[PDB]
Amino acid sequence: VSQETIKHVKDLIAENEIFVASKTYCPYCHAALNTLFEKLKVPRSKVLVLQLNDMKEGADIQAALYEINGQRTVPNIYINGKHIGGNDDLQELRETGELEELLEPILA
Repeated sequence: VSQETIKHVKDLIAENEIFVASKTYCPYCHAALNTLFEKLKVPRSKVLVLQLNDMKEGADIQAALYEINGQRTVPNIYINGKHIGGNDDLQELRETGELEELLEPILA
């Protein structure tokens, strides 16, 4: 994947408090998004959700994410530029108290 596509994905991560790369048919994507929006009440305005299967650039974005953080699958979640990972990683951060701390400045 090109360095310019990698830069673009880094720009999206920098431009959005929460960034999620998703696909519309993916159950773990739905779990993660529902956790953010429904359970944790994160406003939609704080989050960029890319449904890669609905984007011509989706495969390139996924390839860029692999180059950036080594992760292969969606969902792929960032919060304030920190790579969180997938749904299991999000749920772990709930249990450690780290997610509440990461979200506090976003929600305040």
